[PDB]
Amino acid sequence: QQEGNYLQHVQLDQRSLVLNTEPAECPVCYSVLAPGEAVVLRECLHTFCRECLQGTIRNSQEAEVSCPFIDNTYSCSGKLLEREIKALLTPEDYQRFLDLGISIAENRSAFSYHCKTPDCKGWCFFEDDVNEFTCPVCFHVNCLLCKAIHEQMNCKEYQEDLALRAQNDVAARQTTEMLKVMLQQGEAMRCPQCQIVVQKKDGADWIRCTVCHTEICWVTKGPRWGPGGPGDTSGGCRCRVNGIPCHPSCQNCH
Amino acid sequence: MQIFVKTLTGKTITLEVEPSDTIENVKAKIQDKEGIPPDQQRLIFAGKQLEDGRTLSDYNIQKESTLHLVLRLRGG
Amino acid sequence: MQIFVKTLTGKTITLEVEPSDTIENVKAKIQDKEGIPPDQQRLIFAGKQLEDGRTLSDYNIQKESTLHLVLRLRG
Amino acid sequence: AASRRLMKELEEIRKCGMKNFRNIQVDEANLLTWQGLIVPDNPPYDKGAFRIEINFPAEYPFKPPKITFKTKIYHPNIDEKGQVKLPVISAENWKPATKTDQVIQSLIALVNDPQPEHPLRADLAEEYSKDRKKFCKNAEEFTKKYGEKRPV
Ligand SMILES: [Zn+2]
Ligand SMILES: [Zn+2]
Ligand SMILES: [Zn+2]
Ligand SMILES: [Zn+2]
Ligand SMILES: [Zn+2]
Ligand SMILES: [Zn+2]
Ligand SMILES: [Zn+2]
Repeated sequence: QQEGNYLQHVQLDQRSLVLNTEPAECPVCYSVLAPGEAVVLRECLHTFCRECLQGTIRNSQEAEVSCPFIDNTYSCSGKLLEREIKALLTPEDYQRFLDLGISIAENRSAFSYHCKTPDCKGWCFFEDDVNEFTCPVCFHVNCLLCKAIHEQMNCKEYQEDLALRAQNDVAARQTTEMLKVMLQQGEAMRCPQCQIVVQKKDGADWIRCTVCHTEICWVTKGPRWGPGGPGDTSGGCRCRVNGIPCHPSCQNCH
Repeated sequence: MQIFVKTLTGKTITLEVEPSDTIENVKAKIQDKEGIPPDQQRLIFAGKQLEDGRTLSDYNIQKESTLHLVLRLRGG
Repeated sequence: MQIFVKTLTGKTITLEVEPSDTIENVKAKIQDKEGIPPDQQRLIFAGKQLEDGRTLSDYNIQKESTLHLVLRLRG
Repeated sequence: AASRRLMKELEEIRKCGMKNFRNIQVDEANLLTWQGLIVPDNPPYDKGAFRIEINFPAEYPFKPPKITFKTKIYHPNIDEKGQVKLPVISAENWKPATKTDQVIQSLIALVNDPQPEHPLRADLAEEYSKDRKKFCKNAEEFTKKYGEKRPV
């Protein structure tokens, strides 16, 4: 008999969404659910509903949707499987979840060049002697030396054309001067990894870049950690090391 | 009308908008194409931070103009 | 087990693998089904660059998961 | 979605009670803003209450709400601007299953026993770590001087 009881779990591996056998309450929306109306995660055996799992994937900017369960004692560390995430989202919402993980990995890497074609999602990795990149999405020859697409003209001509095009672009010079002023005055900084311009609103003295998940020490104006991420004290500001704060004004940068 | 929005390092977006579109709507369109929530967005055009409530015509934002996106991250 | 490999072009391949299969083995299957040499391949799962030597079980890559293929151009 | 859960949360909060969170000023106009009164139990905060304002986001409960202290307190985890660094409601530790009463009791536990490992005032954290006596005395004086009054 037990050879068939243990056999019923290979059966659950067939379908993606393992539904609930007995009725259970969803601990996020408090809605009574019948067998077949609730979804049970596989890596933690927690039961939720239709929408609440869909909302957790939406309002999550991490490439790994964590299980949304916590009670009086412990906090669940289970993850949602892609088979469960795909079977919960629409093809449009699922493709956005896949593009989030690609964006995080692209900006985390210091050798990622994106296509300069507007709205294009094509990118690649480069070495140090590569000079061209034929984008596989729009078939446009991205030049890597001057870091822009210039077809039917050489680099010397594109540089000349860019100068003439920018010599009388007052709006471009204005927003450039604003950025330069914002960095000098310490109102904003470029994220030390993905180089995006970020500004700290309220809080203490540390921020996590929502583009590449790099932790930034606001006071020292640089990476909080080394190349190893959170915990790595081989680089960064090395705050609280031997009790010394990273800067006399720092109060909390993790 | 079409405008350009420079977000991530090297990525350029194109948004379909109208001069009557408010700054909140433009930030929402960026979210649909980038997932960045509007509360973490601040837009800069020609050296001025676009304030919520105003429209693109209020800042004389015409066609094929390029906006710049900076991220306002909340500390902890 | 079967997994998916999405290339930025939009094409999705299905590979029959096992949790003990190394990343080098998966890149070899990608070469056998696409002609892309493994040294010019980079696989990404859940925002992490898959390193050679490790296995799919090391990254918790289960069946019907979607990896992403990006090109590493040699100078 | 946020209005549906927050409605049901206040129903049970007023059904049982907390004995440590009184004056539950919840205007039904804007359900995304609550006002409450924390009443600590252990010293150096047992001689006064604290007015707090909790703001719930539009994406609640999929995004964390945040609490600001109206009554200023001499606490290493609470700056003089009213902010409190609570790990339960941080953008990275937040979990949609976290209930409002759990947040309230976690903040009350943080007040009852501060934790100088994630402080907002580094000097007060160092004083709490080293000289507990002088920190407790200063906190009692601050609670008597600028703190509220405990409702019975
Ligand atoms: Zn639910
Ligand atoms: Zn769980
Ligand atoms: Zn392209
Ligand atoms: Zn060139
Ligand atoms: Zn970054
Ligand atoms: Zn630091
Ligand atoms: Zn520091």
